[PDB]
This record gives sequence, structure tokens and C-alpha cells, in this order.
Amino acid sequence: QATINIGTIGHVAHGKSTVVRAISGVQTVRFKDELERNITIKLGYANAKIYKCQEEISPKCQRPGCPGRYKLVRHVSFVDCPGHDILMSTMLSGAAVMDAALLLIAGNESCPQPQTSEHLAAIEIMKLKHVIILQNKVDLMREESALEHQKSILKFIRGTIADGAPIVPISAQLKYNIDAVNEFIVKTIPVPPRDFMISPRLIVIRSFDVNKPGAEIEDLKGGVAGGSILNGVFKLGDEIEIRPGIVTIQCKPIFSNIVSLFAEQNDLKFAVPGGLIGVGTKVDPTLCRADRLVGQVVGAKGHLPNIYTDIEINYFLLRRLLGVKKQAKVRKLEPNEVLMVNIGSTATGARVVAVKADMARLQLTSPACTEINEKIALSRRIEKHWRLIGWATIKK
Amino acid sequence: VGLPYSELLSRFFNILR
Repeated sequence: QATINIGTIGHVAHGKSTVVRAISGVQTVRFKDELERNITIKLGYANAKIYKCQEEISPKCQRPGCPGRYKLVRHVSFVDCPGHDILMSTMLSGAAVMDAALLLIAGNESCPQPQTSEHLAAIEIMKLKHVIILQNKVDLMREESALEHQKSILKFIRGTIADGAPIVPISAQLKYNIDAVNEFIVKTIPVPPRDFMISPRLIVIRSFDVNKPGAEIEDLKGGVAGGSILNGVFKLGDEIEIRPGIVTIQCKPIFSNIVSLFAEQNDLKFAVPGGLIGVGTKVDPTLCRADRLVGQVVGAKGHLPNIYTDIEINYFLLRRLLGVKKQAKVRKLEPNEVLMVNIGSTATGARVVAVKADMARLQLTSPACTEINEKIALSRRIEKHWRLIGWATIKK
Repeated sequence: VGLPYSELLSRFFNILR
């Protein structure tokens, strides 16, 4: 199945979807009539092939001269998030689901673009320094201007946790120069190991009913959860608890036996981790209605994640903020103020109980589940929409 | 490195419509 969760990052109206299309052919759709013209809310999904010519996009070597057929390397799946500074929660969720990143910078649009920088920062925070950098709108720029842009980018990427991350000049519309990108996908991104015995944990980003308009109820379908595994091969025929729960104010975890564990385009026996998977469960498709299973944790039955509202956070912050042009000073965190705490996939609205030296105690208005220590990206409301302040770990 | 990139860029420039 899908071997490595590779994410796509860039500015809004630059062409992440376009890039995906160029790579795979699989469309992110762009939907709900708002997003048909403009920008997606959900993650965009695509399945790209790597079968190398060693003597590729398709498993045949008729194209690159030598008739010695395309030698199977990998199959990779995309994690394409919204690159808008309003919808950052989704991006954050994607980030602690990904194994590696793909940057997208346009030629004619500037080098210190705010959103892109923010994305980069997020990636750095959440252990995602494996970034393949792509020059995108180069089918517009001069023989000198492009070079200048590249130089500027290089200059920028000197103090960042990205040091010598590779840059490729592609056209997402004209279909050129993606060979290099493909090569890098095997070269610069090795897949981090993901075993059998590391306790099975599924991180849900999407809720899906496949209940088509027109059918009869004597021919029914269950609930499908679109979520990623980063530990534990889920096999067909297992019982599950989804632990952030269902709301009564108290919450109670949801129990579902596996109908299917579906990856690629064809349903499989297994779901080997480091991939984003559509899990058919006996759970109602009415709870998989639109975007209900977003930021929920799934464990195999006989397991104890903990649903915390009162949290011990170890926090770290910036000197100067991101999301804006206008990079504003980080004023100190203020008590009993609504922050957004992004933990793996959750985007919970939290109130500050205490501020110490490097630790903070937080109240959650919506309960999140901590199994391990859990990776956090933090966010705040200063300029209406949510800006990225810093990062944390749950000290548990 | 931005010089195994330079070659790529050159190639791209060569094969534009």
C-alpha cells in the first residue's frame, strides 16, 4: 500500500492541487461550490507511483529508451492541506500525520511570503525537515529573475532547521522537470521505520458516508473513517474504540468493529503504517456525515488512551510571530484567554490556567486524548483569525 | 545544492513551448 505520508505545502492560489495533478493525475476535486472556484476545506488526496528506470509514473519502460521494464520502488500517498491563514487547523492536523514535506514557491510572487513561512515553521516544529522545495510558477519568469529568486530563497534557508533541502524548478501545468522530484522522493526522503509491535494507533482526519442518494435501505453501507496510522498494522476483523468520545457536560468514547481497512484503490487484508487509510467500521454513516470524525483518536480494543481537559503543557515560543506580512512582536501569553492547541489532529480551544517559566496549565473546552507525550503546535487570536505563536508538549 | 538545480533549470528553459 501507501508507503510514506508525504505532505504538500505552499501559499494560497499558487497550485498545490495543480502540482498534485501533475505528479499523479488524481484530482483533489476542489468542491462544495465555494471551493470549486476558490479553496478546499478538506485534505486533497492522490496516489503516486515510483517504479524506477535503472537499466516512473507508469510501470512500463517503453518511454525512456531501454525496453527493460520499470523496476518497482514504492507507492506514495499525498497529504495536501489548505494553505490559507484562516484554515490552518487542517494544516496542523496534517502535519502530525505526515512523515515528510514538499514545499511550493511561485516565481513571480515574493520570497518572504507569510503563509509559506508559517508552514515552514510548523514543519520545523513537528519534525518534518525532509522538505523537497519546488519552484512552481517559473513558466512566467525571466532567465535572471528566477535565478535571483532562487538565490534569495537560499539566503533565507540558512538559519532555519532546513539546511540543504533540494530545490527543483517545475511546471505543474506544462508537465516538465518532475523527473528530478521523483528521484529525490527516493533520494532525499528515506522512509522512517514503522514496525509491528509499536502499539497500534489511528489518527482520524476525515469522516465519510458512502450512502449514495437514490439507493434502498435493504442495500446499506456503514461508516468509513479517513485516517492515518503511524504505529501498528491494523488487520481485517478487529474491534476499535474512538476515544475523544460522544457528547452528552461529559463525553463517552465510541465503539466500532472493522467492516474494512481500505487503502490505494483496492481494499486490503492489512493496513501497514506510514499511510493514510479509509477504514470501514460498523459505526453509523450518520456520524460519518460530513466532518465529524476530524481530529479523533482510534485504538484497537483493550487499550487505554486518556481523555484530558486539564493539561500540563511544556511550552516554547517565538520572538516575533508568523501568518502576517508586519511580523508582530510576541507579547507574553495572557491568562484565561482562548488559544488554539493543535495536538496531533485536534484543534481544541483552550483557556490558560497558569503561566510559569517554560510550563503552562491549560483548560480544554473540548477534551483531547493523550496516549504518549503528544506533539503540539500552538495558536492565538490577535488579528481576528488564528496566528501561530509557538509549540508545546504534554508533560504526561 | 543550487547548482545540480542550475542544470535542471537550464534544461527546463531549453524545453519550453
